[PDB]
Amino acid sequence: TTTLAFKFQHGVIVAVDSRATAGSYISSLRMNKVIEINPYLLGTMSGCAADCQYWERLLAKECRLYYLRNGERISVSAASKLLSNMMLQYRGMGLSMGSMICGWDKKGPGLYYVDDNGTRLSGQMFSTGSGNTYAYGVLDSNYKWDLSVEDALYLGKRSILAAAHRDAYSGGSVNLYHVTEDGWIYHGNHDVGELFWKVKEEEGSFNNVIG
Amino acid sequence: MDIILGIRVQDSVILASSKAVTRGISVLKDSDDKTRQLSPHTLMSFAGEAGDTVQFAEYIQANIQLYSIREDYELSPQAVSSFVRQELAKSIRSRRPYQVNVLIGGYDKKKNKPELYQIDYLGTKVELPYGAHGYSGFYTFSLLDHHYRPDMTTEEGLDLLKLCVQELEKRMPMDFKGVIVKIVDKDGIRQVDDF
Amino acid sequence: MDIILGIRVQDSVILASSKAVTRGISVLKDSDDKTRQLSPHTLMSFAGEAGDTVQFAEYIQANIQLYSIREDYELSPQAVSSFVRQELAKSIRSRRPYQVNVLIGGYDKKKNKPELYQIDYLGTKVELPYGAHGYSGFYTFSLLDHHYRPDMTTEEGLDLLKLCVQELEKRMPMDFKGVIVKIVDKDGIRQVDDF
Amino acid sequence: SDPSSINGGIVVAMTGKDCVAIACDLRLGSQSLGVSNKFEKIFHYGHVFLGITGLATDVTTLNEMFRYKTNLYKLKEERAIEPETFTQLVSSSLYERRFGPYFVGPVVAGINSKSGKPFIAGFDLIGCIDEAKDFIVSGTASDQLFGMCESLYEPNLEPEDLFETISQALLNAADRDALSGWGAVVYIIKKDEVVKRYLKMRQD
Amino acid sequence: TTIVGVKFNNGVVIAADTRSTQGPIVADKNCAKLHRISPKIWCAGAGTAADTEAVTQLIGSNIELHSLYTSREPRVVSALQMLKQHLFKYQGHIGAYLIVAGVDPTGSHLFSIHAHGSTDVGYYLSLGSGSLAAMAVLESHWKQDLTKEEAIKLASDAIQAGIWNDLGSGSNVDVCVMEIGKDAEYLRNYLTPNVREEKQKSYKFPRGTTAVLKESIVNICDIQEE
Amino acid sequence: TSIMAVTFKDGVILGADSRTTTGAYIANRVTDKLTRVHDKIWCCRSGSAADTQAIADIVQYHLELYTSQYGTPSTETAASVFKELCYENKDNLTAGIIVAGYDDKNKGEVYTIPLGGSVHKLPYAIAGSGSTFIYGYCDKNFRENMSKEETVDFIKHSLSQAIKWDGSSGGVIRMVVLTAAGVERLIFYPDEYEQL
Amino acid sequence: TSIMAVTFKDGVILGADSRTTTGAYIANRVTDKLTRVHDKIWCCRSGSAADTQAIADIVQYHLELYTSQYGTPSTETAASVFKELCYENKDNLTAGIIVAGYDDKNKGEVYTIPLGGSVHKLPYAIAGSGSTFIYGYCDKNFRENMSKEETVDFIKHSLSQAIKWDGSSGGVIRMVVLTAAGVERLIFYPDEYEQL
Amino acid sequence: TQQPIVTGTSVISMKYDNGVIIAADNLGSYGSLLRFNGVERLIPVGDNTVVGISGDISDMQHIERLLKDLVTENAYDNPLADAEEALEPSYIFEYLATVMYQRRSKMNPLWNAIIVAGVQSNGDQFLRYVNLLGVTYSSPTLATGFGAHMANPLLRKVVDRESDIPKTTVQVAEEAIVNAMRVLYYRDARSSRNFSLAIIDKNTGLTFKKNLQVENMKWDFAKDIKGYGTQKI
Amino acid sequence: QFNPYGDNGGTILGIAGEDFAVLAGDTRNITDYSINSRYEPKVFDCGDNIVMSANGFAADGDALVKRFKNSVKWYHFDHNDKKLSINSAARNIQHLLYSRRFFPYYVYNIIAGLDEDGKGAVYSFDPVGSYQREQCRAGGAAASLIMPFLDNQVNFKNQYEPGTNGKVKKPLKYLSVEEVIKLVRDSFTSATERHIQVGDGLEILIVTKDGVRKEFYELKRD
Ligand SMILES: *[C@@](C)(CO)[C@](*)(O)[C@H](Cc1ccccc1)NC(=O)[C@H](Cc1c[nH]c2ccccc12)NC(=O)[C@@H](C)NC(=O)CN1CCOCC1
Ligand SMILES: *[C@@](C)(CO)[C@](*)(O)[C@H](Cc1ccccc1)NC(=O)[C@H](Cc1c[nH]c2ccccc12)NC(=O)[C@@H](C)NC(=O)CN1CCOCC1
Ligand SMILES: [Mg+2]
Ligand SMILES: [Mg+2]
Ligand SMILES: [Mg+2]
Ligand SMILES: [Mg+2]
Repeated sequence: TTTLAFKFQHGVIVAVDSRATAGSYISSLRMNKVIEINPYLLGTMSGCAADCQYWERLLAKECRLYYLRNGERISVSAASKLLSNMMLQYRGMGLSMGSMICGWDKKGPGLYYVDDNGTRLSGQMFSTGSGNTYAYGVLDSNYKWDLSVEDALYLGKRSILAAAHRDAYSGGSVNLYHVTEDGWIYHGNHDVGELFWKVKEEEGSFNNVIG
Repeated sequence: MDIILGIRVQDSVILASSKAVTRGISVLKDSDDKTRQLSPHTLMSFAGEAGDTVQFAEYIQANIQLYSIREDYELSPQAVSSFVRQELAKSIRSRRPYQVNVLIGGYDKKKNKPELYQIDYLGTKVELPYGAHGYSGFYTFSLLDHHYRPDMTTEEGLDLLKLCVQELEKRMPMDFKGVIVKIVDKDGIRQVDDF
Repeated sequence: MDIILGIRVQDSVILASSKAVTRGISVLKDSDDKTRQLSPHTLMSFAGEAGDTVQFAEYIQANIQLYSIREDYELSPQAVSSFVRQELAKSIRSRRPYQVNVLIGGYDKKKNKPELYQIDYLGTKVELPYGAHGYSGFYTFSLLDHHYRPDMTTEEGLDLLKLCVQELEKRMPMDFKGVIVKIVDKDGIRQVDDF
Repeated sequence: SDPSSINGGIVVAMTGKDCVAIACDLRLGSQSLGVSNKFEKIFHYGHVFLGITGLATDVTTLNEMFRYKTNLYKLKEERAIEPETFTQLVSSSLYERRFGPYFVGPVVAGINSKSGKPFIAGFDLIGCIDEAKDFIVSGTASDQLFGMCESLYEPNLEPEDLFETISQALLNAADRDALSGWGAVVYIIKKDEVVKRYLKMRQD
Repeated sequence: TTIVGVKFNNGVVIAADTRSTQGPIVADKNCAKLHRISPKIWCAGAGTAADTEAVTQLIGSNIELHSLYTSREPRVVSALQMLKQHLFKYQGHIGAYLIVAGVDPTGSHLFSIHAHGSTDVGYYLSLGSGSLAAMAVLESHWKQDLTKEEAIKLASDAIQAGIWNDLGSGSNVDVCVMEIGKDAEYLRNYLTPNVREEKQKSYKFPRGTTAVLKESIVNICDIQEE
Repeated sequence: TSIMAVTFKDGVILGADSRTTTGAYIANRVTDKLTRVHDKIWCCRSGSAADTQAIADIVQYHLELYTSQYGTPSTETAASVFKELCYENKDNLTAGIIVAGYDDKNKGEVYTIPLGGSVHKLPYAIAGSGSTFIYGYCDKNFRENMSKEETVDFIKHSLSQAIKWDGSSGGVIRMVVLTAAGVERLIFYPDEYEQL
Repeated sequence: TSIMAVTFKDGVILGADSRTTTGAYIANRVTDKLTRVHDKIWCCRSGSAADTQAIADIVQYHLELYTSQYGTPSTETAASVFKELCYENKDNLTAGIIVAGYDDKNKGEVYTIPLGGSVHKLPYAIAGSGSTFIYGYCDKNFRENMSKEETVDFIKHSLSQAIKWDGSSGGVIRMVVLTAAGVERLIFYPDEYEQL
Repeated sequence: TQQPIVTGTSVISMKYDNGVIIAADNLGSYGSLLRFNGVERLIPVGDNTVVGISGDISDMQHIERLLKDLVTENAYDNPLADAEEALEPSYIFEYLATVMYQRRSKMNPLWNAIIVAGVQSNGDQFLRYVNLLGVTYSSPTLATGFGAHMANPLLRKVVDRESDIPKTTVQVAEEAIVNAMRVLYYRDARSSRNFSLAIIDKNTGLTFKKNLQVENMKWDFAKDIKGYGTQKI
Repeated sequence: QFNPYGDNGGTILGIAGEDFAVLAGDTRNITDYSINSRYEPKVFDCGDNIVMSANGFAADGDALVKRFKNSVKWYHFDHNDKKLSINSAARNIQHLLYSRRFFPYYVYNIIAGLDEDGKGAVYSFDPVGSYQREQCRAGGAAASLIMPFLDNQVNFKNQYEPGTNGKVKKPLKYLSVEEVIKLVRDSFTSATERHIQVGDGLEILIVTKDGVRKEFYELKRD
């Protein structure tokens, strides 16, 4: 997989691919790697699909219970920490999970990276999965805080495309999300096959590829 | 994580800790603060296996903060360092030991003295004028052995620390993305924002 | 050694290669030139196991220089790259293979075209507009895929190359001590002394 | 680690009515990394076509080797080599490296210039011949190709129909293999004309 | 694979299935496992498919040269001895397991040979993954003083047992009969009990279905005159 | 495998079972483990069939060439050739051979050549996986200068027990009698020896 | 080790050698491998000495407690207790035990309990490293309803051969006779049994 | 986790028109040593079920005791223990299958392969297999170990599919089983001549045959076989 | 050393129609190169208009199905005979699989039925519990043979409209139950030819609002 997420002036962008593999065999062409924990919280998935789905859906249970007890939405910081503590219980037991908890709370937009080791990091921009290096290349050179919602959505979309192209274990389609203070907003499923040719023509990029 | 340095001067303790966090072949973060304030005049930096470091540090932080509230009194750096050592010595014979190395920099308000303690994951404690963990000492201790005096000012301590980081940046194969420097003195803990 | 990059623009080929040489935990040198001129209009950069790299490069250099003298004629970059590939393909099934990866940048004076060849230690040859070895491509190919045009000037090629090195310097855990950049065009081979 | 799956790639060949077809993807990689989208795996020696999958250095090496041997054959015999004969030469050449083999999956395709009979054949890395009437597959998506060919194929197809069948077998097999794709080429071969078509496919 | 050899009154018969595999996948549905060493000496091989062919062609080549040198028809014991000495030299690294049978001026012969170089004599033999399924039939129905027609039946029944009950065996039955004072008759696809049924649908596509970028004529002809 | 060779008044007798196994599968139930290297010099083979066949073939070649030059070889000479092969190639072989032959001068002689390639001349010898179960029986029942009929019974009874307890042994009992009279092959089927 | 138990007309006899080895060193040349778990229920031990002693001690405890509550236990009952220990702790044990006892109702009985912890009732049983060499001899010479003197000779001759061929066996031959008359211990020294 | 010590080889079985047949030899092997020659590996449960077991004998004896205890337990507070609420083959099998799968899930398996053969209350034939892994399957013919490789092919020639069962008589089925046992004696090095055979018929009930021997064996042709290739004498 | 896992082969296939769904699987059961049974059912009616098949290690497959059938029974007891919807069954199965995260059920599971809007539904699982709803899915030994064929003949992948030359795709027209069964039969016939663990028989379970229907077809026995 390839996932990314970054904070900016108008909230946070979240973009993921949709490929699933079992060795060199592509098991799925379209798998959802985002979880809608609540209208203001998202979680990305990378690593063991089973581990990602189970523990993030368990996080949602625990985040939902927080709202009922306190009559108030959980913070992104607190949600990320609950998840990291779960990972710390099964320390060295072989879990494989890499996720970014993205949302908007009182402190503004929030983004935390969490993995199976228990690592929990706050940051402006993150990318996980086999194709994260390719995505970082596009992100680092084109990222600004002063980005427009339109340009930011494109950047995350274009960054996944770069990874889907080069990384054999990333591809299928792109799922886009935009988190605002009124909640997250889905910006569709985009087939890489069609998107690649479109970007190539409009942008002029991927000159080496013939089409 | 990798590099954590410590130096005890005349009236303060200075801790320098790298900013890099790596996962796979990618540097995920270049501004990570590898330290926790245990009490107003005691700072602990840490380095070791991923996840274990922060969990251990926060666990120690919680225990010292609990003690502070219970007694309405700040434990001496020496007392804190002994508590930390015991937890690590207890840990090493556990089913799954915590692989964390720490430096504890504190200013003892009773004795009016800065104090630096170096503790490794086995529970090996030593009080030192300057210390480090892992490979950091291999590059830096020769400079410290040469330049260090016990009557150094905080400014002179920072200059000698810059020289240690410059040597690390030259001779290490590892890019640790610079260091966050923090000073511990009679007035408490503060961060040097320009280094 | 580690990072070697290559890019073929309109009228030239640009090769960038890291300056670091490491032995144990110490960086012995930060100005190492990981390249050999095979002929006036053909340059080969290299990266791989210690010692094997220079021995192989110089062995290739000697063979091409011998050919040049014998025929009073410069072999085409394509011919040189094929010779190099065969030597590596021969090597991989030897008792002790040479663990060397190379980029061959040359300007073909007959066709008036720059040419870049990427060959790994197995003898896997590919002609490319831009190339790299090891982990270098993981960070840089996304930038090159985006920004590269075939009608780029040498200056634009250097600017895109700077952007690739900046990305490497940001996201690699490895300090490779910058790069030596060399340009191969119709007038021969020259080094960019300020980069 | 496995040499037969480092670089990736696929080849497929099919017989039709007085025609044959052979196709391949264009990808060359270093495991997960895609390196080239122009690495063609089909070569020809006169009117005999050879597709090779597997380790790219051995693919390149073997092409150069069979070019060498077929050029000498032609000088001595004063005629181009035929598919049946070339098949035996490939088998011989591979088995002579029995205990240090080329990590390849070759595929021969062509039409005998005398009898006019369409011919295809496949080999394992050490030379065992599979002379099939219907189709031959090779590569990292060989399982995928077997499934497509076995269901889509029917005998005695016309050139322009055979093209569609082999193209769809390749494309859809490649789209279920991470190590195959990045473009594709199809050769349509008749007794005295050969057409080569580059296909449009997803570049991920 | 499944292979068998059966002796009878005035000769010997061998038979084999026609399936070759790459693991659980079937590479060839109509493979030919009956190999010719000389006109009246045929062997059938199991194990590494290239090894069974190469070793058969090599010994067959040397047998032909020997036959020319001695002005005599080749003997099965010669092929046997040449094979086992070759296989023994390579210490089982040439994974050829063969049933060798034939007729010569001495009479009719039936031998088995393993990859390490051991040989055996028998009136009925079986090798390959389906050897146990085949041998069960042979032990059930074999008798002394078999006729030619009884032996072909027994041999093909033994192969069928392998085809139906062994996953490593399938498709068709090949046979070769070697009778004394006669030409050997090779019966390719003697039985064909595994024909694929008609498909429910035709998957022939409309012309223009596949997207194309470039077209070009390939020059296969040599350089032209004028 | 169960093999033995026994000297007696008029000469020597070799005996063996007929089972060859590949694990638990019986690849051949009618094996002939009694092999002739010369007119009246035979051997019993145990261990790797490939190795023992290759050796016995080479030995047969050496003794055929010996005979052409120097006349009929001794049983001791045959055992020496076996030994020289088994000893010098001990790292690459797994062969346990019993040599048995008849001269008019030396009469019946038996030599055993175990794994390492040592040689041991004996009145009688036993070998193979099934031999372990009859060390006690054979030691108690063996006599020197037995008659032919007594010796056949001794081998029959002995191999009967070896077959009974050893799964790697079985089938028919083959025997080869070596005397001045000539060479007599014998065979004994399960229905005969099982009821002993 | 060479151990055996044999039923006969008047009861049952246990027999064993007296050698205990640590590799090739004989740690004890006068071992008593015939152990009593009840008045007229004895066992022969093979395998790990630590394991077999620990087991037999526990069994002796169970049968002593059985007797206090329910009266004299059967030989079958004793074998069942042995089995239950050998079977349930088979992963952590290396014990091959032969059980033998006399009742007035059931007379002489013999049970053998090999490594896995299975039970097998037999007319006679043999076990230990040396047993392998006398399977053939014992099968040929064993009869049912032998006299005491015939049975003593059978065991003596049998273990004589086991000792002769097995290096792990040797020393003296101990025997224990179990009849209505009582319990008789016997011993036979090398100078007696070696010349058989 | 263990390793099998004393073992029993093939168990073979098949369905016929009115019931089922099952057979297994009387040998208890100790590696290559043919140690025990009087071992019964077919164990009847009531008058409607026979359980045939191969593999580790110590584990067989344990299962034999579980079944004996199962009959005892079923009779408790059960007036219809010898009638409507008697043990069925399907009950006995599912119990064993449950035990086998549980033991493999604790990484401490019963090292056996089991075939439960019987006739149900409604006259339906029951024949199902289970092993140390807890794997279960049913077929017109079933066999364990070597029987799977050599017996099934012969038995499947009589009953190739479900529709062949009503066409197969008890004389034909028994003849096929007895022939299979002969073939196994020829070719299985861990087998014996002596065996037991059980027939469970819906009309004539349970017939248990002991001390059967393999007969009509072909060995005469061995006299003619000489050498391993070139030897004539 | 004891290996608690085994491979019983087999192959399964689920296709979701507009108002129906099918779950098919071969009836062959094997170990190594031997056939255990030519007819051993693998696809089961689990109640509530849901069909299920756990392909791979048969012992784990039988145990999982047995537990889910039990889960359906207890869902009725605990929630007033409410019908277990296909989406709810899928989530329940995830938790059954993950309960053995550290000693997994070695099976590829597929269920099929109708969603709450009456439309066809197929859910696919990995051995440790990741699941997703799909239109088409082949699982087991010959999964890699069949899936590409279904991408082509069900979702019309790489198929365009003649004359346009790659500009306009083939429109995604829905498939009837008769058309789907043809694709299923051809898929298994093709898999039988090239895969040694597939053959003997094919059993298809079809699910509509009217209930669950069965269809059986012979396959090659070699
Ligand atoms: C890249 C594709 C890495 O290969 C992604 O990280 C991707 C992440 C992901 C997360 C949620 C849903 C889907 C995908 N990971 C995988 O696809 C993952 C890679 C993989 C395989 N074995 C692994 C072991 C350890 C770490 C990663 C591993 N694949 C899977 O987890 C496989 C086993 N799961 C599936 O293919 C899920 N199937 C469910 C039923 O439908 C077909 C797919
Ligand atoms: C049965 C089908 C057993 O599988 C037959 O014995 C069959 C014999 C045969 C003879 C002539 C033509 C065709 C078939 N054997 C095979 O088909 C055989 C299976 C095989 C593969 N590797 C083996 C090693 C040892 C024993 C059997 C082996 N096929 C082949 O050998 C062909 C397909 N070659 C390969 O698969 C090459 N492999 C070599 C090592 O690297 C992987 C590929
Ligand atoms: Mg990709
Ligand atoms: Mg320390
Ligand atoms: Mg002794
Ligand atoms: Mg078959």
